[PDB]
Amino acid sequence: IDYPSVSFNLAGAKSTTYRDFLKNLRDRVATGTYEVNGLPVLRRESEVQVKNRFVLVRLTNYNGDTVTSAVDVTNLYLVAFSANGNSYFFKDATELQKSNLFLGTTQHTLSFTGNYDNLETAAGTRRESIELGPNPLDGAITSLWYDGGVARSLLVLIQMVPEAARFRYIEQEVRRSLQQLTSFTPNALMLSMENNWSSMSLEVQLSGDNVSPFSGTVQLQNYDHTPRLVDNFEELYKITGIAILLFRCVA
Amino acid sequence: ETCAIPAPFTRRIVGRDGLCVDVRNGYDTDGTPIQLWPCGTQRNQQWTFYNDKTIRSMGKCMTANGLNSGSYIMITDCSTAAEDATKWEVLIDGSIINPSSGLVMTAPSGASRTTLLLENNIHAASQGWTVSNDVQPIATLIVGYNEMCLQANGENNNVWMEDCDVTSVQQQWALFDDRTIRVNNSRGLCVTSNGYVSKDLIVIRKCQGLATQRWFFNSDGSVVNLKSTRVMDVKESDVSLQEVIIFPATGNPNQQWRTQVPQI
Ligand SMILES: *[C@@H]1O[C@H](CO)[C@@H](O[C@@H]2O[C@H](CO)[C@@H](O[C@@H]3O[C@H](CO[C@@H]4O[C@H](CO)[C@@H](O)[C@H](O)[C@@H]4O)[C@@H](O)[C@H](O[C@H]4O[C@H](CO)[C@@H](O)[C@H](O)[C@@H]4O)[C@@H]3O)[C@H](O)[C@H]2NC(C)=O)[C@H](O)[C@H]1NC(C)=O
Ligand SMILES: OC[C@H]1O[C@@H](O)[C@H](O)[C@@H](O)[C@H]1O
Repeated sequence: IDYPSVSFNLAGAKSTTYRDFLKNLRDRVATGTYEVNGLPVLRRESEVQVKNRFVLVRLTNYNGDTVTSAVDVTNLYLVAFSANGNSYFFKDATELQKSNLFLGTTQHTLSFTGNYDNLETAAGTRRESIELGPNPLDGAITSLWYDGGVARSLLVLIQMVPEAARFRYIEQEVRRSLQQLTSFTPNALMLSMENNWSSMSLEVQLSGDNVSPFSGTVQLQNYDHTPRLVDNFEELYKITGIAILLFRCVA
Repeated sequence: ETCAIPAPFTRRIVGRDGLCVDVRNGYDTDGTPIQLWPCGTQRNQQWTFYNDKTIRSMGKCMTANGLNSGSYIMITDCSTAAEDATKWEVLIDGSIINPSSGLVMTAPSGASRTTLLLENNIHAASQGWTVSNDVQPIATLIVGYNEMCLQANGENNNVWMEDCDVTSVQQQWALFDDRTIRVNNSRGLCVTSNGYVSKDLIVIRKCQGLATQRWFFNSDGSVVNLKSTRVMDVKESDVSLQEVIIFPATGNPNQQWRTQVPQI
């Protein structure tokens, strides 16, 4: 099947271009959606016709290498990637994926799943110690293009794309990383919002459109690693800058 | 499927100048007025929000003495109170309103002891409230347009856009719970608009809970002036120290703002 695409070329890429990229990305997946408090809720699984379930992302490294990843429109998750004729899927890969993605490419099943913990263990390192930014991204593509260190490399892609699309806070960090070509490791807060996306999605939906307070509180980490709990939307937003919501409730 | 009904939760009410809403002298007796007071632990400062759209402290419902502009707020028995003077709504814009009358909770002044009342919704900053257990203001960096930051300069009466420097004290803002934005190390100064018309400049005035100082951080990335529905815009024309003004929403980048919390 032919799925829409969103590409980002590192070669001569500015912070603005990146911003535009994360923009087209959100539009593509936030299609056919009712939103809460201004934030769209990814279509339920039982609503997205296969023809519009996956969106293809095209990332090219400085030397021209292009790696394509298919993201599930229902959860904004990265489900598989292909490069130079070959394609790869995680162990949990559902027939739907293989059956409709990268047809015409030698497909491969991986020895692991796409969990932040699974990826972490398979990689042999924890997100906290991995560098993100222009170079890490470029060097991440090459690695995947040559089917090597796929795990640790996926962690760079994931945080620099799906996560960015999710949290505008991350979008910023990354944006700044390009603007002055440096590198950074995720801080306690960043990873904190990454692991609680679902909870946030829950809290926000429960209260319903406009209602400010949360019935429960979200646990987030401060820079010092000190526990922090947001109990109201504005707080959650102002801190994370969340952009997309994951369907959990129905209100 | 279908949002589960939440259980009654307890939180405090932070409003104007950071003061908390608490029942006078902690008297649980029917009729006791509602007022402002520094945020502490005192049980009477705690409010439980039930699904019946009613908020109550020490068991008594928060009731609107009257349903017209000027009527004061106080506590009383829910079973005998009026089924409308006990119903409240908490909106993200920071608006606590009474469905029936349409009047919103108000704080005439920021002086503790001030009795809260029901008033006509004019979106002033005196009608800006935030209910949460975290009673502190979020200190942050206000990044925008060209990766530059909102910087208060000189005699804290002007705000220009300059290259972001986290350590620059003049680039640190405190997102108060009363919906006003103030200078971190000068929380008496609020980011203020010179008017409610397009192109109206944006400077730094004394905090008085005016409609010109009430801001709402919309999830779309924009910051709006509830009263004028106008948003913060960065004058592109400027080479350096580009100024900010209020301009009708357009969607353009210079109307995008990201609150990067430096501390939380
Ligand atoms: C945003 O704006 C707010 C408002 O000003 C700032 O918050 C204040 O920050 C300052 C700066 O850190 C805080 O002062 C610190 O106070 C420490 C404690 O001093 C008191 O000691 C007496 C003892 O007699 C007690 O009675 C008091 O209760 C206090 O505890 C003071 O020690 C500290 O210095 C530090 O120096 C070194 C560390 O480098 C240590 O050796 C030392 O022990 C101490 O840690 C500071 O002077 C002040 O408390 C804050 N006030 C409020 C209301 O928050 C934010 O800092 C601003 N945001 C940013 C990002 O800057
Ligand atoms: O202004 C009257 C004050 O009376 C005290 O007894 C009470 O603890 C304060 O919170 C405040 O209500």
